[PDB]
Amino acid sequence: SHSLRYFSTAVSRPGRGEPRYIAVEYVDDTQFLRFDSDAAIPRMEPREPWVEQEGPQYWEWTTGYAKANAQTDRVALRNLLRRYNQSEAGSHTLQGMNGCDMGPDGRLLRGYHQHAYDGKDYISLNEDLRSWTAADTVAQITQRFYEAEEYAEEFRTYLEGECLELLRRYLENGKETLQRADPPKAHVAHHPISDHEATLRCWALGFYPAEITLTWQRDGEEQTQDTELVETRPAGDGTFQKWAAVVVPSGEEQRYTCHVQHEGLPQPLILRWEQ
Amino acid sequence: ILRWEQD
Amino acid sequence: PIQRTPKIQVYSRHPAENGKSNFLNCYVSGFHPSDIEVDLLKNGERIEKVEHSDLSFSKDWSFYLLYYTEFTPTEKDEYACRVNHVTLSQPKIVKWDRDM
Repeated sequence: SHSLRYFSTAVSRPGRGEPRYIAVEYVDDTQFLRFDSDAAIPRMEPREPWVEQEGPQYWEWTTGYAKANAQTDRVALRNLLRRYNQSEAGSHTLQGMNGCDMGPDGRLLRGYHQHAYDGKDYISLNEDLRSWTAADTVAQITQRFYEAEEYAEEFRTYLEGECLELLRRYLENGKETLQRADPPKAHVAHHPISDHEATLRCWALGFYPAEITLTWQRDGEEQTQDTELVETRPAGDGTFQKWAAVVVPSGEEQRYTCHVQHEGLPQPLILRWEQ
Repeated sequence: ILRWEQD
Repeated sequence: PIQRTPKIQVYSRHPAENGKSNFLNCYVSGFHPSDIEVDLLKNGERIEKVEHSDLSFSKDWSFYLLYYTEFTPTEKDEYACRVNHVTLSQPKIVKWDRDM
């Protein structure tokens, strides 16, 4: 039903100074927190109004684990560089993600603890949350460290106990922003590409959250391979945009229907190009 | 405070 | 290291109407690594006041960023986004297409 996420990116800059650490936190598709080690005042900062009300202990706590993770990933970047036998002249990336998915009953649907090195999967917590998957031989060093610390059990307790409690806190404080579902505003645009062909583009605007499904059908049969999609994009006001397009023969436009699925709609919508 | 560990 | 080319979208927050204030967005997504240069161009010149979102990434670990500035569109004014990334042999300019 809802999700709480922590994202971190550690990027080394050989010769240009120490690695940069950028961390952000999301409730679903809304980013309420950020941390940047390059700021003059590297503290955790509110990105949304409803989290600005938190007291001083919250900001010392959030800035606390942001700085600690920044330190952790800086040491990890130099350790990974050695274990992979890589040159110190090159730049490398360490990404990580953790958080919980909470169901409508308030319980844990899924936990996540995972890292990626140079954009490739490195190590991840499995679904049972008692075990790890190491991507390569080097990652087995981290796995054995995790097992010696019994770290899966420690983080499972956070996922079950506090992660859900933090998410409930945010969903209450951010109730107006977080608990909304804005349905899409949908329409079909017609763009002739030639004398015998035209583009039918199905637009979806102003919808939240970002998850949506736009499909094209011809006489009821979905055109999976012939449909062009764009990455769902933020409008900047807290909503999202997407479109799906298909190239159709001129004069056959009426055989085609767009289908819009979004959780903000009472049910799926069907659209035709209206001439 | 405290948060994940990466070794 | 793996490399992913940025996907670029140049669009307005609201349907564009000449004379009505709006926001111009350049959305850059699906790229690795994170270092990227994004500028908003007005008639070929860099726009001085431009803000961007905080660095985040998707399920496949590829980064995405939103660069945006407040503007009022007109008939004669052309807007574009200039993106430079390690995967690009030359900086890529994407014109803002108003019919969309």
